[PDB]
Amino acid sequence: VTLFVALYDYEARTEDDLSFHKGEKFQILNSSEGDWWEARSLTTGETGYIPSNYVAPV
Amino acid sequence: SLARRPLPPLP
Ligand code: NA
Repeated sequence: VTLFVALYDYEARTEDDLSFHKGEKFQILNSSEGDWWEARSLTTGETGYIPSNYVAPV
Repeated sequence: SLARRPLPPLP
């Protein structure tokens, strides 16, 4: 429900977004406002936005 | 706002 996995690698193009690799796990913190979600990376602990078409629920 | 930007294409 709130734990998601990256399906593809992604390199951030803004200071606000996270970069990640395929298979990295995230905790979602706010998915209410649009199709970019606020998340916390379970590898780095960093929080920022991720594109929701790049992740799926575990 | 950051949430409502267009999504990137899938690879
Ligand atoms: Na998704």
